[PDB]
Amino acid sequence: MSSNEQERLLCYNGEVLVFQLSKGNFKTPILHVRRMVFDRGTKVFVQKSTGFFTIKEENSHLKIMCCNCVSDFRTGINLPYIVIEKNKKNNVFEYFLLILHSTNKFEMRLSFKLGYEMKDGLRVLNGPLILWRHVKAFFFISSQTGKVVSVSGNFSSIQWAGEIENLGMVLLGLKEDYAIWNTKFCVYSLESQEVLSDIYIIPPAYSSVVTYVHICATEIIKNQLRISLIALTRKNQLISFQNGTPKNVCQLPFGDPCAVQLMDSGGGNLFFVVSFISNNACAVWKESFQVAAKWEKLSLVL
Amino acid sequence: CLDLWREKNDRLVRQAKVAQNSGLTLRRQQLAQDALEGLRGLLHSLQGLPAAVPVLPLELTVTCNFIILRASLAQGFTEDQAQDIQRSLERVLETQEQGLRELWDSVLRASCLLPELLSALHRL
Amino acid sequence: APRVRYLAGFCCPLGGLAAGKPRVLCHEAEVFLSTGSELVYVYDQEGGLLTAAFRFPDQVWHLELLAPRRLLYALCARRGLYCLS
Repeated sequence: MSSNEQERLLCYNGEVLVFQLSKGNFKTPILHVRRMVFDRGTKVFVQKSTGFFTIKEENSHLKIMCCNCVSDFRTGINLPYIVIEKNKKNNVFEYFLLILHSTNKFEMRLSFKLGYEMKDGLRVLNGPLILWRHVKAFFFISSQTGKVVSVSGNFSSIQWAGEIENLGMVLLGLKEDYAIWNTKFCVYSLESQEVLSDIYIIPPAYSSVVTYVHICATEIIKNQLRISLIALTRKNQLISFQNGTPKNVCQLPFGDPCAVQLMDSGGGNLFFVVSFISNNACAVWKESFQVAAKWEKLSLVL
Repeated sequence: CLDLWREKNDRLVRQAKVAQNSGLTLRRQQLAQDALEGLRGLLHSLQGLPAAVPVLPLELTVTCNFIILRASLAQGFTEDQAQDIQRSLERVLETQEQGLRELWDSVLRASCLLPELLSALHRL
Repeated sequence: APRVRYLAGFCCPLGGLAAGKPRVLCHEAEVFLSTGSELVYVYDQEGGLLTAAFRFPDQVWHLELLAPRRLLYALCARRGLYCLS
């Protein structure tokens, strides 16, 4: 959760991480880390390390926006991050980005010093880059830059983002009828560069319903490219695509899905783990789109 | 895409007819209960799209084949078939709720506007 | 207890890493690594932390070591061979 006296979970290299705002009082709250490891004998999580990070500027309203594991652009090493909103109630919001190292020590990367309040369209990207959204004004700020760039192209949604081979950084999305080649969906090479593809993304019919996207593979035949992307929809469907060709549809039990991830788990036993807003989840097979598990109440999935 | 759906439909019909002519007690049911789930999947693939005037002549056809094959294997009817019919009619109306009677009335007025899919409506 | 230990995690593109080019060499305790990118890492086993990272231009394709000379031979793509102490 995102508040004072609230916490958030994460996962990193077979050991779970927990981040908590805890009021100092003797002083600003202190960001506390507890990394826990599964014991396997006692069937419980034992603490193996912890780490405190001190905050200055005795103002209230500390709020944990987002946490995951991304990378360092300098080293190309996967390390976990936290976003921390510092709200002094003066219509000013810092939004610190912090990175944790293997010494359980923190490192500021972005002070980020905004005036207005940040909302829904938050994403974090490989080189420690933040990508945020208000009224259809998409912005992003990178480490290595320190500067708030605006997205030149006028997008509605940014369904997927991340790095691709030979291109470096990418956003899917749209701008503003059963033909594969039409696609309605502009890729965009970040830093206000060329669209780079509008040839073999999902058809325009599907284009109205999809609410989340997750790419599984990207090959490069010529100046164009070929992506296999999973989507998921308002009508509770999981769809695969290959060169714009819809294959392997599944019909989810529950409603209004939010995200999809991939679990390898052995030789060919590949599962797509789907979460929803109803605090429940499914696991569908790969290689035969067929529901396999239907867990419920599910505060979090990892 | 429409060509792909059409070709899957035709492929499945042809598999069904092959089992109908050839096949023994086990192999018939094998090919048939393959084709039936294929037509389920294709219904779901077509039901994932909003309204689609150009699709309806394929959707009504697919649900007709699905009903016919379902009923012929079961050797009888059910109420799930009436729900399928109700769903396809709701779709035809969404292009342009209460009960099957008023549904049919409004659907047939909407077809007597002469969008030409009467070769599927009359089969329904 | 655990038959496997993850002591580091590196940046990778979609799908995964391209095979062949990444290299891994255990000297005595430390481990030298490349992922077919512009970096070479040293990891001091007994310490999950890295010792040092080396930026090569023009992504590395192959590594070799000499323990008596304490030398690391590295091959870049369109550039040549580097020999670091």
